Order: sequence, then C-alpha cells, then structure tokens
Amino acid sequence: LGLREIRIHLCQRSPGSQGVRDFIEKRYVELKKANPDLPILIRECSDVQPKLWARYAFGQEKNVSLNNFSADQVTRTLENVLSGK
Amino acid sequence: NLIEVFVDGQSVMVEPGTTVLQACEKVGMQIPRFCYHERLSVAGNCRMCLVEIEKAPKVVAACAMPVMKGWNILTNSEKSKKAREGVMEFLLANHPLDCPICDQGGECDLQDQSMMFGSDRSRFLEGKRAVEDKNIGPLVKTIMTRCIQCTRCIRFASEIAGVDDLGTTGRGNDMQVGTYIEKMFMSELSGNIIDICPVGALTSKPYAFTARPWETRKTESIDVMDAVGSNIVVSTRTGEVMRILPRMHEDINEEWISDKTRFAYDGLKRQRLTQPMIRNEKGLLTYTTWEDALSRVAGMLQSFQGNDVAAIAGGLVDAEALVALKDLLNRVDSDSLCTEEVFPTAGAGTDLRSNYLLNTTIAGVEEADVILLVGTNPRFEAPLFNARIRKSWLHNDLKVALIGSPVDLTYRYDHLGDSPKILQDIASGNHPFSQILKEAKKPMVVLGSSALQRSDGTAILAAVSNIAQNIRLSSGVTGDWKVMNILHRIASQVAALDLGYKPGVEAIRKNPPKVLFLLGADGGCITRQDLPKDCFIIYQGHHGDVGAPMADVILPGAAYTEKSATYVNTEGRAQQTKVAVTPPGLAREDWKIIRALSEIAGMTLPYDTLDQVRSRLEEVSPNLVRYDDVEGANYFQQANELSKLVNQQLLADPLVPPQLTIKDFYMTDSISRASQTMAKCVKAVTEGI
Amino acid sequence: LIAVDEKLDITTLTGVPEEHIKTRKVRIFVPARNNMQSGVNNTKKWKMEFDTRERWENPLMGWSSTADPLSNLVLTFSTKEDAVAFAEKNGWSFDVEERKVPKPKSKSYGANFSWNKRTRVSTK
Amino acid sequence: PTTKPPTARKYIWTNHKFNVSGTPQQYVPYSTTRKKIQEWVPPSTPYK
Amino acid sequence: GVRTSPTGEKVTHTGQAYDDGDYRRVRFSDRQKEVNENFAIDLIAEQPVSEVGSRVISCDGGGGALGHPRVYINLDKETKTGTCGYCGLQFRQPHH
Amino acid sequence: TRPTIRPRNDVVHKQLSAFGQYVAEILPKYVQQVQVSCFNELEIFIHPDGVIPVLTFLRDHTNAQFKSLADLTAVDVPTRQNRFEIVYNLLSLRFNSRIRVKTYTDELTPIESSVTVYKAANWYEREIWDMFGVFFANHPDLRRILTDYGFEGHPFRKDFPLSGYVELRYDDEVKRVVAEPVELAQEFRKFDLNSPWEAFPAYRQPPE
Amino acid sequence: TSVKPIFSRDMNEAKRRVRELYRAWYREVPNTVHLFQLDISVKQGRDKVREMFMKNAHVTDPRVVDLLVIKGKMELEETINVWKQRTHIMRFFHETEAPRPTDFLSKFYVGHDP
Ligand code: SF4
Ligand code: SF4
Ligand code: FES
Ligand SMILES: [Mg+2]
Ligand SMILES: [Zn+2]
Repeated sequence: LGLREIRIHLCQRSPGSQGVRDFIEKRYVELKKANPDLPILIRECSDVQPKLWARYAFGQEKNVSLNNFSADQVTRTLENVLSGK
Repeated sequence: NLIEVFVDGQSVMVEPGTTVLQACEKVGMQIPRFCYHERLSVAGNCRMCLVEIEKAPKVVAACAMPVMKGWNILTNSEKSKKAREGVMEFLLANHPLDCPICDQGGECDLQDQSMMFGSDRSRFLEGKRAVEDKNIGPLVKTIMTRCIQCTRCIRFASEIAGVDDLGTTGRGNDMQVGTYIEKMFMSELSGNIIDICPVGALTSKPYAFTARPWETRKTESIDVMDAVGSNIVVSTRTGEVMRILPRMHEDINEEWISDKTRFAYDGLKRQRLTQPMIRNEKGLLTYTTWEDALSRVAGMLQSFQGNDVAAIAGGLVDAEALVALKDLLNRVDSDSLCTEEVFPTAGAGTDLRSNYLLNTTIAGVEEADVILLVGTNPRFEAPLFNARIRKSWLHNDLKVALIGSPVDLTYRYDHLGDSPKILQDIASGNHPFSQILKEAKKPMVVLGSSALQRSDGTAILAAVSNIAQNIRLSSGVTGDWKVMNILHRIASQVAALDLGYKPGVEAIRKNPPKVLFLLGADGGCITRQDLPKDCFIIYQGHHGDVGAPMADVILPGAAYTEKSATYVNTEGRAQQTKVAVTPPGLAREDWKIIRALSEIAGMTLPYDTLDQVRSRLEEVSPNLVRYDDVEGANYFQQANELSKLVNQQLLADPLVPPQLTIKDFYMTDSISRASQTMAKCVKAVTEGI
Repeated sequence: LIAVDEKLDITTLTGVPEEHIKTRKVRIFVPARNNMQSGVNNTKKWKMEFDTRERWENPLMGWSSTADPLSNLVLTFSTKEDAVAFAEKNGWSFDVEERKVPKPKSKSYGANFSWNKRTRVSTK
Repeated sequence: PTTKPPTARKYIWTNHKFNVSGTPQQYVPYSTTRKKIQEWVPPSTPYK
Repeated sequence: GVRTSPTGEKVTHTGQAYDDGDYRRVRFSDRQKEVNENFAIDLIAEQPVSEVGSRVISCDGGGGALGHPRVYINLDKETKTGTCGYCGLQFRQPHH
Repeated sequence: TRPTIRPRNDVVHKQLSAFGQYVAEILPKYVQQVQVSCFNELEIFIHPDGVIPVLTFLRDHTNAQFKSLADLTAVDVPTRQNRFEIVYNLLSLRFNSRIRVKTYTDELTPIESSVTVYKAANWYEREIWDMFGVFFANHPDLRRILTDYGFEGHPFRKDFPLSGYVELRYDDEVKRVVAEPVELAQEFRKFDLNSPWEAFPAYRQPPE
Repeated sequence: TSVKPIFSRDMNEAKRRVRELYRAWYREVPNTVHLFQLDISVKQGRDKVREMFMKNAHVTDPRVVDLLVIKGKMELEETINVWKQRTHIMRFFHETEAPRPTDFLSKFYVGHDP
C-alpha cells in the first residue's frame, strides 16, 4: 500500500521506448513537481523492453512493462501506481 | 589524402606526416627504440631506431622522419642490423654490470633489445664510467650509473607533470640527469617516471629488491583510491600483493596512475580487520565467531525496524555490497540509507544521472575549447583528469579558468576571485568570461563535488546549471556536446547515487537511529555524540580507523584487491575489480556478509551468488552491468527546470578546496592512512630534504 | 553422416569435477602490455584463465599452499571467437574483454619549436 | 692437509660435527620470514 | 651477534622469532632451533674503509674470476663512503 | 666457413620436393598439402579419412617403401576447430628416407585404426586415446595403457591441469589407499617468461 | 551439418546400447562383490551403478552417448578381468571424503569458496 519509490527503465534509442522517452521529455517535470519527496529514478536499458518498477513498503516490487506504449499510456499507468488502483 | 608507402615491399596507406616508425607499426613491425615514447615528444637522440630507405645512402631516424610518397622501408636490412648493433654496443659499453642487483632485471628494455638486436660479445677493453647517485625523495630510487641519457624523464616531467625540475647538466660523456640541487621531485604523478625509464636508473623504492618480474602473477583490476577509476594491474606473488602498475585505457587512465594509487598498496597489510569482534562486560572489543556476531546483529535487526535503522556507506564500498545492504534495510521497511558525502537533492537530485555525472567524458576534454572549474582542485581530487586537462591545454591552447582559491595547478589558467558572487555574475552576463563562454564553440563547466559539501551546495549547483543554460541558449542548441559536468572524488558515490542512496547523512542527523550500519564509513561524519545513547553500531569494513573503534560489533570485510566488485567512476562508466588475493583471516566478501546476516535474521535475500547479485544490480540500474559503455541520455533541460523553482542565497565564504597541498593529497582515505609509504611522503613534503 | 541440432558439449567427457565445471568463471582477454617495457609482442594472442582462489601459508616452512587445480591453467587462442567456442563447449562460465589497441597519434618533431604554440619544449 | 693446509677464515667452524639425526641437536625447519599482515589492535580504553 | 627473544628463543639474522602465544614453538621442544651465529651485517660493519686517491674505483670482491662482477664506484660525495653493493665494501677518498 | 651455422642440403631438399609432388599427384583425393622444411623433412597433410589409403600406398608402393612406423602421436591445439593433429612418422629403409603424414580430428570424430597397415599402431593408438581422448574405429583392443585404473580425464590435453584433480594416500581407518582431491603443500609457481620483443621476423604474421 | 557418427546413428540406437551396458553392469555387481571381498551390499553396488548412470542423463548428443558407453565398457572390462583392485572399486564410493557443506550459511562459515 505504501509506495516507497518508482523506477522507469527506458532504452535511449530503441523504437519501443519512444513513448516513454516522450513522457520524460515533456511530462516528467510536472510529475516530479507534484511529488517532491518521491524517489523517481530514470535509468537506461540496452536491448530489453522498458520497465516500471514500484517499490512498496517492506521491499515489495512490481514491474509493469511499458513496451510500445504512448506518452498518454505511460502517464495513466504511472498515475495508477500513485493512486493505488 | 593518404599517401602510399612500402614497408619491405608491402604497400600501406598512411596520412601525410606519419613517421617511419608509425608506418612500420601499421604493417605490424615494431622498430627498436629507447627514447621514443608515443605519449611524449619526439627527441631522436638514442639513435636506436635507425632504418634504411631503399635508395637513401644514409639511414634515417625512424621515430622522427616523416614518410614521403613511394618510400620503401627496409626494416631488416643489413644496414639496419649493423646500425642497431653499433648503437647497442655503445650503450652496453658504458653500462654497469648490475643486472643481478638491479630491480629492472627481467623486464629491462636494454636487456631484451640487446638479446634481440645486438651482438653477443663485447669489444670494450677500457674502464667504465661511474656516476654519483642523486636523491629525489622517498618514492623514486636513483642509481644513475644505469642511465642511458634517453631524456624520457625530462620530457615526461615537463610536458606531462608540468614540473621543470629535471634536466641535463654538463656536456659530453660526463652529461648527467638530475636537479643539480638537493630537491625532491615530489608530485602526484611521480611513479610514471619509474615506469617510463627503460633501464633501472629510476626504480620504485617501496618495491626495492622484493621480487622479480617472472615470478609475479598479473591481475587486471581497477583503482579505488579516487573517482577516476584508473585501470591497474596488480602483481601478486605467493598470495601477496607485490606491486601496482598502470594498465592502458586511453579514455580514462591513458597509461598513467597517480602516486596514491601506485604506492598505497602497502596500507593493505596494516591495521587489518581479520576476525569478528564484539564487546565483553568491560566494554572492550574481543574476538568472537561469525555465528555469534551475526546472531547478535540479527537479534538487534529483528528488535528494531523503521526509520530507527540507518546505514552510512563509505568511500571504498562496491555496488554489490551497497545493493545488498539496501535490500536488507528495505526488508524491515527502514530507509535511513545514506552515504558519507553530500549532493544537492533539491529538484531532480539523484533522479537523473545527467545531473551528477561528468557528462563530458574524460576523453571529451581533448575536444573542448573553454573549461571553467568551480570550487575544485583537480590536481589532487582527480590527478588523471587534471593530466588530461593539461594535455588538452598543451596540444590545443585550451583556455582554463578557475573560480575560487588560487591553487597551483600544472598549467597557466585565468583566475576568477574566490567567491560564488562571481558565479552569479557570469550567469547574469556582467563578467567578461560570459562573453568568452558565449563565443566559445565548445565550452565546459566542471563543478567540484567538494564544493557541494558546503551549506549552500544547492545554490552553487543552481548557479552553474543556470550558466550552462545561458551557454546553451546563446551558443548552438543542436549537437551532442554536453556542457554541465560534476567531478567526484569518492569511488562509491556514483554507484550509491545510481542505486538510490540518499546523499549526505542529513537524514540520519534528522532522525537518530537505534541501529547504525557503518559500511566502510571511516569519515567520522556521524559519531556517538550525535547518536542516541545505547545506539547499536555495526561497523563492517577492512580497516580499523574510526568506525571500528567506536562500533559495538565489528565485521571484517574484503578490500578491492581481495573481492570481485563493481565500481562506477565520475563519468558514469562501470568497471569490475577482479580478485587478486583472498581476504585475510576470517574476513569475507561484503555482500556475502550481508546475505548471511539476512538469512540469520530471517529476511533472506533472493540472491546467493555473485551472478545473482549482479542480476539484482541489473534490476535496480542496468548501467551497473553495462561495463565499458559510457554513453547515456542527457536530461539537462529537465534538471535545470527543476532546479529553478527553488533557490537560496549563496554564502559569503570563499571557495577553499579541502586539499590545498601535496600532503593533503597524500592522506585522504583509510588505506592511505594505514600506509607507511604515504607517511614517509607526508614527512618528506612537510620537513623537506 | 548423421545430423545433430545440438550445441556441442563435452563436459561429461573431459573428466573435470562438477564443482570445477559449474563454479568457475574463466576470463577471455588480451593481456595488457607490461608498462615496464615498450614491446608489444605479448599483446597479440587471446588468453583464457580462471578466477583466483584461496592461497594460504604452509605451517611448516611458510610456503604458499593451494587447493585449486586450475590456478596455473592459462590457454592461448588466436581469436575471441575460438576462445569463446572452447569455453562454451567445455561448459565453464566466461567473461569476455574486448581488445584495447592504442589509437593512432600525430607525432611531429617540428612541433618542438613552434613560433607561437605551447608545444615548444624548454629543453632537449 | 698437513702438506697443504686449507685457507683459514674467521667464520669457518673450529669444531667439526657429524650427522645429528635422531638426537636433540637435530635440525628443525621453520619459516625465517616475519608476519606478512599486521592486524588492528582495538583500544584498551572504554568508550561511549 | 645472536640475540635472545623474551621467550628464550634465539633470534635469526632476519629477525625471525616465534611469538609468545604462537603454537609453532612446539616443534622446538626436546630439540633445537637452527640459528647461524655469524652475522654478515656485523662482519661487514667490522670491515674497515679503504682510502684510494681516485674519483672512480673498481671492485670485483677479490679473487678476480672467483669474485663478483666488476663494478665501478664513484667517490665524489664527501659526506659518505662509496659502497660496492655486491660485497658491501666501503671506499673513500683521502680527505683533509 | 660460418662454423656456428648448420650447413644445408639442397640436393636432399630437391629430392624431397620432387617426391612430395609425386605423391600429391598420385593421391589427389586425400592429400591437401605438401611441405618441405628447410632442414629437409617432407610433411604431407591429408584429409582425415584418407589415413588407410595414404598409409597403404606409402607402405606398399615400389617407389615409396615406408615399411617402418617410426612414431605416432597427436598434438592438442585448442584454438583450432579440429584441435587434435594426428602425426605419423614413417621410415623407408629401401630409400633411406623418412616422411611425415598429418591429419586432423576433434573430440567426437573417430579416426580409422591403422593396425591393418602397421602393427605398432596398436599401442600407439591406445596411447593416443588414453592421453587425448581420440577414438580409433576398428581397434582390436582399445583401452587405457598408461594412466591409472579408473582415471578420469585425458592428461595431455592443454586444458588439463598439471597436477590433475585427485591424489593418493593410505588411509588407516579404511585400510586401503584412497583418492582425495588434490591439495599442494607448495603451489607450482608459474613463470611468465616470454619477452615482449619479437625475435624472428621471418615468422611474423600479418596484423589482420 | 552432417557429421561422422561413431555408432548408433540416431538417439534410439544409443539408448539401446545404454540399456545393454546397464544390464551388463547390473549382472556384474554380485560377482564383483564376491571376488573383491567388498564389505558393501549388492544393493549398494547396484545403487552406485544406477547413480553413475543417472549423472549423464542430460546428454542429448548420440556421439557423446556412444563415447560414454565405450568408456563404460572399458571400465566394466577392467572389473571383470580383476585388473582393478579393491582400491579403485571403493574409490567409486568416496568412503573417506568429508561431506562438503552445500548451504550458503555453512559455506560462508567455512571459507571463501563460492
Ligand atoms: S638497467 Fe637493464 S642492463 Fe642495466 S643493470 Fe639493470 S637489468 Fe641490467
Ligand atoms: S633516468 Fe631513465 S628516463 Fe631519465 S634519461 Fe636516464 S634512462 Fe632515460
Ligand atoms: S627511438 Fe628514435 S632515436 Fe631514439
Ligand atoms: Mg624503471
Ligand atoms: Zn665488491
């Protein structure tokens, strides 16, 4: 229930990460401004699909694939994690 | 366009200005040499590299003669062989018969090239020359009867290290190399003259007489004494570290290592933690067993949870240990994970790697046009980065400007005051250096992470980000060139930030913990005065300096020479240290200690082997398993936007680096403090002579 | 002539113990040039060697003891592909390090005496 | 040796010795090198 | 120049001496410890210094082909003697 | 006079070259290469399945009566796809000559047994199998010849450790000699001897 | 790529040879226990034969299987002919080797081995 951190893994050149890249470029600052104390770590993948890790309390982690998503899909999926639904 | 030359009749296309030596290298033939080093200038005085051109009556110096169109280079001709034999005859005519008492011994270029290219007999029936031995400090031992006057040390000293205290005095056969006065050649890049001297005239004094080159086993690992991440080779012998040598990596190390990296390996044999220690009824530390120590620690971990659990990561910790401790502390929902070094967390913070990385890599300095250093002393924080800066300065007329304290770098730079008010002036546009940066085609701004330790580090970071923003707006937006840069001085800082540790110990100061895990934390940032009474301290480390004296439980770990581990340098590159020797006594690997503690406590971690721990590392941050890659994504726009919204006031204090002198360079970390050679160097540079 | 759609694997025939088949990570690499010498003749063949194991001190005479059969085992290969094929067919884990060659450098003796550039040398 | 006495040095044994195996004067080997690693000595004073 | 450790054990010219709590001393019980009485460092210190009136001298250890490789020592520094390092032999120029 | 240099025999070099051309012409199906070393040794590289025809020709042909099998060994070269190189040394008493025939094979590919041409091939091929793992198809009795009973592994391979994996001692509890994992009081000290300066330019390989 | 088969062509003939070798070994254990005067049971010997057969159950190359059965026939003929001694037969059983720990915690306690 208690979210502790969010991690977004997106490859910087693969076509499948194009939607996640657009979210970082034009939507990350607004998201971070709303959650100043939430660790939102953006990292880099080489040849695998993009991932969304959500570390909850007591070390529970859920990974959501972001492969071939759009910027709107990434925003909705991320706010679902923040909302809890 | 390329011109066609011939080596032994084989065609090869070389750029104009290429030398005969480099053309032969391209076709795969290594011409004998003594005074030629590719990292230094061309001298051409040993005359060992003479080769014959097909029609030329006279042999040419291969190391200095540019190739012309349609030249045939006869490398193994009769004239070439006779020239090599004559030169070797002269050299060995004046050399002394010191091979068995010479540290160079089996790794001597004079011996090898004499055995390959010279004669097997001597015609010298006269007396030899004996030269008085000079003294240039505690690190380099000079036996100058073995010098062959190749002037490599002179060229290296001046060009590379910026120190002009080496030269030749006198002339003729009585020509000598030295300082002409009782002066010590003390510099952060001194042992490289030990490496480049082709003979035994300059030899390592700590390594004197200990071993021979054929005995030693070479282990290719990396360096942990600083955040450059130099590639090194560890020479071991019968399970004992004998020597540290440079390993070529032209984007990081470039064949050189600093004196601390080279000569502090003997701190790994002193003040070592070899057995687990607990406290008896008297409060005195006594040896115990692994089972007992881990049982006590796990009992405390089961008792307490939440923000009453903290961990402080030191400067010599590895990614596997960091991630294992992070997972173990997350098993109890605790999060007081911190590193003993401060980085501004306001705005983007550690969220984007292109906010604390050195975005323009070390090799990218050679392409920069203007570089501005803010609140740092690269000569001691990162000797190889400063050597690269000096090389770029020399070979490209790079303009360097330093804001703050006027430390004596090895090159001429433009000094800008001492205060961050100048930093605000540059961003505004009042300073002339603003116009210099605007007109520069390739600017670079490097802010030292030692400046961020101040109470106003966030303001300094915001100011320099604004300067980079102004540079980007005025100059070309397009391009892969990156302006903003951060220079780190701690080996584990970047790996910890990538994993998700909170920089600085401010969180632990805010919420004092009941249980504190000092993972190699010898900095003394947090002590029992700050901690609550009866706080349980577990120090896990390899040297007993501060945390071990003040800790309740002591767990011995392994050093970098003793564990296979992962370290991330200041430019974001990841490199794996390999095992050279094994931990002494009952010492174990750090992630193994953490995993065993978790298993005893009941919150068993999901990894049992090194590959599984590295798979967890790939889960948390894949850049930690992509090793030699350095390319990454640039998020300066987002970082600057997040930094703008909150701003504070710069303090009215001058930017003074922590290290102002070479003694402050010599003593920085735990292994250096435990080293006796570093103590000798400090004594030499303080008391002189 | 039969056809097999299988990867070659001779671990069951080599006679190596299962411990030294499974828990060993060899390192395929080109040796770094010894900085003490300018020769480059030892940086031409790939090498395969095993990870270091424990060495302790003999109680009598103080010699260095070992229990790892593969401590002195180093193999020479002409190519990275050959080395990797050998490692795969013998079943050991392997880490491959790409060969490092020095980049070409522009050298000029005349730069020592530049009229206005910083490359001018103060000594010879 | 009476006709040609050997060269006399101050380090040469004055008294010759036979094989001392099976006697308390026998040779016992040992390592003639010092300790390689020095271990940390914890403070003898209390703390906290 | 043999020296005795606090445990009653002789100290070798390399400084070897078993610690008080070292269990390896059991091998010497009812037997003896092999220590050479003559110390080469002491004897070579007992050797005198040869004064020669030349800037460079040559040492082969004595005996010619039965000595060590011939080396040349430069006697220019007046604050110390020149030492042949094969045989540890000191030479000096006539001062005063 | 050049007293320190071996004199050369161009007549024997020419004779060996001519005979190599002769055999290569006679057996084009199997012979892949013919070489003459500068110290006058003829070397024939064949396809591995031509062992029986080539050896029978070299034994029975009137112009090549190589009636004696001087030696039979193998060389392990891991860098090759077919690591094992089987070498046959033949001696012709009629023409006072010697020849060498080399084939190749790997771990899982058998080589036809030449016990039907020479009888020394029996023990020579048993030793090759014992020390390298190379299997010979139609061998009358193929088994270990030199290694201990029940010994696992083929010692002469390059990837086999020098001291092996097991060692023997007598155990008083069980009243018999036992085999235990190898453990050395002093580890073999490996020396890196190769000089980093190229010795023989005549053998230099292209940089590729 | 067509490769020269040692025996057995496909995998089924290799399995047939494996079964023949297993029968030969199964019918030899009583005679081996009798001749060598082994103190082990016949059931123990058959269990050891079964275990030594099962450690190669992951092989999928018919040539590797053929080589394995060739070596099995060799070491069977070393036993029928009493070329081996009781020493080797009991070397199959590792009666003197101390049991190495297998769990992470015990391996951590003993030493540095992975
Ligand atoms: S520098 Fe080389 S040639 Fe000279 S004494 Fe030393 S090992 Fe011998
Ligand atoms: S001391 Fe060494 S590096 Fe310097 S000139 Fe002499 S031989 Fe060359
Ligand atoms: S290497 Fe060219 S003259 Fe010295
Ligand atoms: Mg040197
Ligand atoms: Zn002497």
